[PDB]
Amino acid sequence: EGAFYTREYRNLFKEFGYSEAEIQERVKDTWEQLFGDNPKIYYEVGDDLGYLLDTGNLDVRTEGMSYGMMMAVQMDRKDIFDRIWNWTMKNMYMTEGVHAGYFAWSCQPDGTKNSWGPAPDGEEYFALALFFASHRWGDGDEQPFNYSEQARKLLHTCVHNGEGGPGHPMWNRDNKLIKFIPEVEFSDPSYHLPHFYELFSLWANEEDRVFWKEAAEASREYLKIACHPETGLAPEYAYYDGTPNDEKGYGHFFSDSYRVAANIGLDAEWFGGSEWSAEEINKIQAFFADKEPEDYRRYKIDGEPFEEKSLHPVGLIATNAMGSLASVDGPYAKANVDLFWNTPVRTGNRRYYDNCLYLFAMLALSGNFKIWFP
Ligand code: NI
Repeated sequence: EGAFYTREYRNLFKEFGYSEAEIQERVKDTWEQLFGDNPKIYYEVGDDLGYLLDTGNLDVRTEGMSYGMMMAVQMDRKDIFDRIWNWTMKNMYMTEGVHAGYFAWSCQPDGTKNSWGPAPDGEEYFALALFFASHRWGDGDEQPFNYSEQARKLLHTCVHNGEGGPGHPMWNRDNKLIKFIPEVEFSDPSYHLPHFYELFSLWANEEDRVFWKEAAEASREYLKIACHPETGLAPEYAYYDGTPNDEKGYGHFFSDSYRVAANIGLDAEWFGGSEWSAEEINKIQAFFADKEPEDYRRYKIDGEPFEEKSLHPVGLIATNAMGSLASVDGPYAKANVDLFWNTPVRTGNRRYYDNCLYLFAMLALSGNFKIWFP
């Protein structure tokens, strides 16, 4: 049974032989490298602002801001959480345009919006992080620090947008699947977080609780058809029918895709393992068992390699290791966790994406990526 029920989180590092002391030290060190003052992906501005910088693209993305908020609440750092959320509401929240009610996906460090289009994976992380913040610290008096209200309001928009305006929802109401973006009719496998939706089914506005339960089930079934049956690899973008959408080159196993294994691992830990999840993780790990990180490439989902190397091999390592939570007795589970332990956080101008995935894996594998209840 999952941690949602037992309230006990598996410390896979410990179960695989690592000492509690070294695990504690490693988790803290990872956090400090990313959020400490050492030019690191988190930047503090003034006394009430802060943001996570996509060091490589020189911009601030809702993906990173929502990740940062989730990391901060997991680490019990309300000061950091509030700085990020404040920046988000001040510079990213849109009050005008067809996407009013959503958050501009990319902004410049000075706050200027680079687009008025949102990224659904950001919104869903914002919502859960806000629910967790409300549960750990309580809703603040002054907005936008009234966390739970912000979360319910946002999820209301995600489901009902368009009913009273020219906007569109982030979930298709008929198939209950999250969309790549509001105005298209296809998805992105890595955006599916059934474990998040299970919680939304308990904390969102009551009128949408049944919907969220259906979304969780829909996403679990979708992942089954989106992942290649032999390799377990999922495409970055996929049509609702499950097949890859390669219209613009996103139909292969690349950057976005890496998160699928991590998501499957966390869902298994929180809500329980499953035969499909264990088998899926075994497939992915088996595929990479005879491949060296330095040689990781972009692959068609059937395994065929491209000449192009993975742009985020450290992130791939981290996600494959996090996936072990869904197959603790898998033939390659231990090897993946060991590989991750022996892989330092990424350095350089493009440390951002890899390191976000890295910290999430460090938290999950150590039993510190928890559900915070009311
Ligand atoms: Ni030590």
